Amino acid sequence: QSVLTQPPSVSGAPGQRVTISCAGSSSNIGAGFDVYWYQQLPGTAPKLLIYGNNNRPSGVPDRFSGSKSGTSASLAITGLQAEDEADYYCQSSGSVLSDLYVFGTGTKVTVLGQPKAAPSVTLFPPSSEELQANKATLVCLISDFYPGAVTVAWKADSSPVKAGVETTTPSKQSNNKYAASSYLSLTPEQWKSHRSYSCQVTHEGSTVEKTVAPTE
Amino acid sequence: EVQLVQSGAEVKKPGESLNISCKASGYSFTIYWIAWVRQLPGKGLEWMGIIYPGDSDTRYSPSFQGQVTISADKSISTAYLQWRSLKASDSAVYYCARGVAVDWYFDLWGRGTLVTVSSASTKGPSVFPLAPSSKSTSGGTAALGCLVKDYFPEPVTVSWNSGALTSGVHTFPAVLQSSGLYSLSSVVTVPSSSLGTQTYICNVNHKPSNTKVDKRVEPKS
Repeated sequence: QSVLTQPPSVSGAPGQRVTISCAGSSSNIGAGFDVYWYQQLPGTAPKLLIYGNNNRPSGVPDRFSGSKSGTSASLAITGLQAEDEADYYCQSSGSVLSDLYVFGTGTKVTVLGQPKAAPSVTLFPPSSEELQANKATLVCLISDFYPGAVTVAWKADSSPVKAGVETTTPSKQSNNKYAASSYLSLTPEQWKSHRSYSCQVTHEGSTVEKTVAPTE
Repeated sequence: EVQLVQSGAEVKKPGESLNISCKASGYSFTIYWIAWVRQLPGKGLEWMGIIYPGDSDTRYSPSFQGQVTISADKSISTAYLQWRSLKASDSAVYYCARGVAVDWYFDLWGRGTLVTVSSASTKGPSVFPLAPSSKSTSGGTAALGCLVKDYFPEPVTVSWNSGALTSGVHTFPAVLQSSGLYSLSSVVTVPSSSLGTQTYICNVNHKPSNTKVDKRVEPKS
């Protein structure tokens, strides 16, 4: 039933301090129950990081510290290091059975260990052969960007298109930059009736937009 | 050393039964509570229930009471999570975790078991060419590729020219569609001056469907 609300994402450069908030309620943190923190490195089992609001287990560096106030709690990481890039979960408890254990929504900490790299965007129209199979897929390929976070929006002529869009989560390439792809599924008739279709990629505040048209 | 070892990923259709497991080592199994915790795609963690392995005393969260059965086998230090009838909405990562005495937290976790519940059936891909384009590539080069559409399960393997062409190849991770099926693209960047003389074939293999495709990718002209 209850959840503790956390920011989906936090980033910082190596050496800086970052904080992760954890918003609870009058029935858990506000009622006097303790707060715990877990760290989950990618591919690994979650690990206890903080217990009893501000205690650290052995094996946890003093760079991590926890705090609680009113209905909220906070995890602070000083001297951010590459190894701290991970998902972090807060946890408490409440008074009802459903809330025996209450968990946070999780926060991905990104450690910005290399400079920003802008995405290259490649947009392919439906192939004639796919049109003959009564389908139409536009393919938007996004590569060589850092950090690994993008949003994609599609447009038909000049109006947004939400239906038929599937976009991957960014994944790391061999050069430690990131790649992602977005697909717009249309009927052959939709492809031919509109004048153009666009893939707009937003990365760190800047946008790259490519357009194709059936009349190419 | 204390460890909790969970069984591997599962793929099931709705209406099938399933049990997943968590083997404890390094401590006295019977005197610590074991919990099961669910993580739905894009969500946080949610506790499902806990069991005391010494006497198999079990407590369930009300949400999951009657949807799952938790049990334990002392002889082999293993706890189980069991569904009689799975649903698509049961697709999630399931964690085993060891509770602490008195305080309400966990000091030891398993790595998690991915359970995927889908009506998707084994299906081989349809492969379509992505005809070369020089619009977004560096000077003197062109990008061509193949679209590998609507297959299940992962993975497909893509090579180019029977593995003779490896430089400039970028096979993108697949996208999971709402239909339950996967699609991916593989693109290779080649010299523009080669498009008329060099043949480019993408070799797509999907072992689960025993499908093999060798698709020529030609200029549109």
